[PDB]
Amino acid sequence: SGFRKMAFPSGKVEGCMVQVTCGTTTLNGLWLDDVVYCPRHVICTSEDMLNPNYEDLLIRKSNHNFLVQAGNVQLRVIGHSMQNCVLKLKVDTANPKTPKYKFVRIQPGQTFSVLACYNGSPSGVYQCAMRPNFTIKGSFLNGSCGSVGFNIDYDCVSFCYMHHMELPTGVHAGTDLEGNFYGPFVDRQTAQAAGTDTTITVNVLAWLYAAVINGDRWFLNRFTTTLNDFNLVAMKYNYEPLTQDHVDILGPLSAQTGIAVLDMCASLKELLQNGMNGRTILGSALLEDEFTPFDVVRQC
Amino acid sequence: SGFRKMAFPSGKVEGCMVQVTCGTTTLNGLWLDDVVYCPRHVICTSEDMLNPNYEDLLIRKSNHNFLVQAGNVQLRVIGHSMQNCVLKLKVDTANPKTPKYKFVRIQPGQTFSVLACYNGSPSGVYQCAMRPNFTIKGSFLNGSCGSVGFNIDYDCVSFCYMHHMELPTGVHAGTDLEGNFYGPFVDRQTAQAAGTDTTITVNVLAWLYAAVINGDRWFLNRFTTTLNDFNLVAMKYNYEPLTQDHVDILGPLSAQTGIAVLDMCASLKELLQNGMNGRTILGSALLEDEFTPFDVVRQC
Repeated sequence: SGFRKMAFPSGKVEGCMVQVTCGTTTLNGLWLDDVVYCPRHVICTSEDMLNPNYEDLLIRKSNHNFLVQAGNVQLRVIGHSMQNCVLKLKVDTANPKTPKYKFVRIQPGQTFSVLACYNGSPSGVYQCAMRPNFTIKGSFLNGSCGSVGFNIDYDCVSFCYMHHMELPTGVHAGTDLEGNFYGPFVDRQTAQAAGTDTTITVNVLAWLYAAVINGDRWFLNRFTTTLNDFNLVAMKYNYEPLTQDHVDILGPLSAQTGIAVLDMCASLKELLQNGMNGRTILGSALLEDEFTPFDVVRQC
Repeated sequence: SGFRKMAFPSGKVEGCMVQVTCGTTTLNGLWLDDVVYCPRHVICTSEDMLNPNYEDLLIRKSNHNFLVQAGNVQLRVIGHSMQNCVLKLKVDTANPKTPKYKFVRIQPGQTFSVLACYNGSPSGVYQCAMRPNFTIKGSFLNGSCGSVGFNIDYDCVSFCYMHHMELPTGVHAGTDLEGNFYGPFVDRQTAQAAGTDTTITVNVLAWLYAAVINGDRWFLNRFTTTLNDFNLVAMKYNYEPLTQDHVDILGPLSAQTGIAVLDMCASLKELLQNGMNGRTILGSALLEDEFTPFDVVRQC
């Protein structure tokens, strides 16, 4: 038993991490088949970042201006193109370590594993959730841009996130692997507002289910509530609204734990209205929301 | 920036995870060169676990009683031996994916990454700390025994933990890779007392340094204290004592943050005596102790 924030094993993505250098700027890229994907602002100097015109800047770049290194081995760039906010570098060799993969755009509230990298070599891995305001609370120093996020289904890596920037507020922003940013953000150094970071309610409920399964039960009450009554209280406390879809998703936890979802919803209300009073659930003094119901089920 | 609980990339250990079956019992083993390491209680039935005599039980086992599978490929067992609480299975092929490795016994308070596995296939990875009472608070379902813990230094995997059991209290226990258990525990199904789980003080201080570096500063006071005066308060709150060794280790964080260790010690006193009052540090309502000062430095 036990319950841990767990990332997917990173070996399959590790074999895709390379170093991309363009001028004085080095970030990471994703080498899948014969294409390297990296943040387009690899072509930016620090002063370009204030207001870059990527098409004008990219015209000044040639294939030979792009140094791509996979470990110590140098790939020959034979094409370059801009997919929205991502550069696609055609290289001369297909990655023999290309895993089976797909590119996916995940929804707010979904979780993924990040392989944080520097100079194309993997440094660490951790599990993160896509905030409702389309930011992530990651750990990214200079040079980590282009590190990717992914989920794994059996033998397939689903790439869902590539990192591009830290907003002046300290939160992190990026794109899917076709380069469309999550949220209204762009790869330019300007003040950029992140939304109210509301709480992912469905994830909180799943974690309570995880807690009940792991024997933390003190927060169970015998109350119930309705879905609309609960959601009225949820908004005041900056929680995302709960939908029937979410109730549907929690069914297996509802069925496995013998605790009806609306009973579980009622317990959360009491935690919201009364705080935890310094008690803990699964070793945390806060309601945890970076576990999806799938995360809980997989681990359980 | 940002600060996350981060595990080491798991790819190098992933390539070592195999399935070991003995009778009706299946756990994981570590295939390094031509030796597979696994928990010796793979040879136990459920009823043996109550009071196993491993030498008498192992005499009844032959090399052919041990099925070892690396993915779909079957290894030929050509020798078996018991290193304390670990079985060493000599197999007929050296793992071509054996990374550079060493076996190390870590100290209480040190952290490591766990690659949780089932049927020899990696499931997830998370960062854990060795509790002062030589347990870990992991996430281990049935079949995860033999999953290993490790740190990485450049290209070398330091194996420090192999999982053997969950104590009736829900915490987890295991061995170094020569099979000597951490703590007074044995691989038998009996009530086994874990110690008072005291808090790893040096780790708490490092995380505060991580917090100050990441801009969480509200907990800084302008007080100082002495080392003995601080430790008097620490014991009452079930914190491990702070040594000069630990002060020495925190030097770089003290030097990087401009906050003297004893000033940082004084701040912790105030958090201990006053609680956090519902405020947060690095998004946590509790003092976090599963980051060593090295963990902080690496990430920073």
